[PDB]
Amino acid sequence: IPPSLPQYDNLAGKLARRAVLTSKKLVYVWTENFANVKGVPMARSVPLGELPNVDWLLKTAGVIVELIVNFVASLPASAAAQFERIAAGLSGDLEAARQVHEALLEEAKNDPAAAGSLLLRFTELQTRVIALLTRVGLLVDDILKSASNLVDGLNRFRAVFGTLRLPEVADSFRDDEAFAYWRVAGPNPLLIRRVDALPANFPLGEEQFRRVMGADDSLLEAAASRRLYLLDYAELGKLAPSGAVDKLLTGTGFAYAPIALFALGKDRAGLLPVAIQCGQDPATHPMFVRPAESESDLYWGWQMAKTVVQVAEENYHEMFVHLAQTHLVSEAFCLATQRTLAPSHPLHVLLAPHFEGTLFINEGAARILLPSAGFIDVMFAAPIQDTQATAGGNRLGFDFYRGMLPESLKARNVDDPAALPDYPYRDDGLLVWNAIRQWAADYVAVYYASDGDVTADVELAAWVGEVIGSGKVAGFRPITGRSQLVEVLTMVIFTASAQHAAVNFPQPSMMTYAPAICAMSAAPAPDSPSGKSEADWLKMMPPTLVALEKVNIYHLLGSVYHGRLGDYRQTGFPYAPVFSDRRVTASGGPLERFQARLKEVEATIRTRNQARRKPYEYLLPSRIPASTNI
Ligand SMILES: CCCCCC/C=C\CCCCCCCCCC(=O)OC[C@H](COP(=O)(O)OCCN)OC(=O)CCC/C=C\CCCCCCCC
Ligand SMILES: [Fe+2]
Repeated sequence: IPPSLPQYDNLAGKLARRAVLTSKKLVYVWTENFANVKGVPMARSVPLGELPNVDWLLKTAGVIVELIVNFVASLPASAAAQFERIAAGLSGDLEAARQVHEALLEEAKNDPAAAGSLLLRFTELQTRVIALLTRVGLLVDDILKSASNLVDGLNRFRAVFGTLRLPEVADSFRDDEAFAYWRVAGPNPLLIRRVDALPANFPLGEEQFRRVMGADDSLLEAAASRRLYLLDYAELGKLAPSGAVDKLLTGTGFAYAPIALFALGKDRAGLLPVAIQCGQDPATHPMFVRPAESESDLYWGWQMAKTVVQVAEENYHEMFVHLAQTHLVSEAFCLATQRTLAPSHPLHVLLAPHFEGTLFINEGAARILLPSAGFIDVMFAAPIQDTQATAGGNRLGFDFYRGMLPESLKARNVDDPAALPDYPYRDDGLLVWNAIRQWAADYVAVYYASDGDVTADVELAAWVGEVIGSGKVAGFRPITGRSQLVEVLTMVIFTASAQHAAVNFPQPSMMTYAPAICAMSAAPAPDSPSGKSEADWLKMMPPTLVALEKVNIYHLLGSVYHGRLGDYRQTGFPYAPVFSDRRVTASGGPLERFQARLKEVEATIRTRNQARRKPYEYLLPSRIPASTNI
């Protein structure tokens, strides 16, 4: 049976669906008082049908067990003794669970007709792997309680990896061009903007600019030729505390809201860092200017200033770009969808796959990552109550329309490949955005023939109402026609899939090594550009506990690829197609066209990567999950 809009469904359909929605609303319940994320709309609890499937669980547990084994193996034999039996037991039990899963799958295959008799056993396996994860929880608590015993000046930052290979950034982090390239190809491709005139509170002058870029360049010429780009972290607010923040677990930490200027040379061959101010007030933050190789008295001040930017970057990236603007946005769309679009509504069928695992992973962020003494309280400088409030405020202020990729690119004046040629997030992102848009256009056209079909759809009206109201999605507005609906669906889908991928999957290769990036520093911003030493810079590096949590959490969160954009098949048993409607699934139809377009996009991106200075692979469709689930 094809899905239907409520105004067209037959009566038995209409009453069945309104009763289903009355039921859904008892199961999927809004709160703004979820523990550790006050003010953000959340599910009160995760319904049974929203727990992760076995396939996700085995993937996630697999990575976690690899990390446990790696940790235990890095310990001295004496310390390892406390944990070896437990670690061996987790490995063996996970393997046992894989085998149960594989047996169940082969049993279903031997008699597909009898496969419904297996569903309790499939949920029993889900329960079992979740219980395995509870045991992991207990082991993590124990490791952390014994952190003192277990846990060029940087050897401790290598040691925490065990036998995991250090990422490339461990080699290249001090390099100026590499630093600049984070701005366009790193986990946070969103903050960088063109600058036409400098902020008043960033008094970089003509003479300083020419010192760096050459006597034949100028601020005026560079600005006018679209060669100046600014990173300004003012929006971090309380994520950049004024001073020292003393915590029990990590001692004294600092973070920052700096401003940094980058420029292209006249040949536009690449972005170069020009100047950094380590906070918003120039009266208390001197100007650091890019030093020449011979200026050994400026060298370490400049390394310190870049580390200041990178501290700000982890705070901005993780709390805003990643948690607030992917995870916590998709939370709202998940809840509105289940509460207001009947399961037989075609938009429910389309969107549900894009929220698989979202409620679960988000409850995990709040319960595990955000309480006092949790990962974020360890890894991020600000008091945890300030972090929670600031991330939440950022989610609440995120404008849905202004946040769409093309609008973002335009508002920041970074949408012109002629002016800023090397911007992989922009160029690959647009390919994926546009492919999704055509799919959304095609799919909408199946079910909505007129703008009348959009305005007369009472479920869609209720959905918009809940997204605006209970969901507190800023900038969302009434949907009055088909083209608008398409732009909306494109954004909801892109957000859930590609955007999350682009800002989540860089975590292992770019964020696991604390000297290259960390959301806390152990020292104030450099007080002068001149006369700093390696020892002054080393003082900024975090306590080892920070590094230990960092390598493990960022490896995990970027190593689970579950589901794939466009596949539209269940990702757990029985792995059936999402769509039944032959208008969607037919040969040469909307779905096949979307699938084929994504492979075209993949081929284009691979071609682009052969010619890039470094490959950018996060927006390869083959590496984009349909949902935000890790
Ligand atoms: C950091 C900023 C991220 C921002 C984005 C956050 C958004 C979404 C991500 C939310 C992710 C939520 C957390 C991951 C969820 C994993 C799937 C899951 O649900 O696992 C649940 C278990 C059990 O939970 P429970 O509450 O009973 O006990 C917590 C400890 N009191 O949690 C973990 O395995 C702990 C984290 C494993 C950390 C790495 C294992 C390290 C083992 C090796 C040695 C470790 C030494 C430390
Ligand atoms: Fe994520």
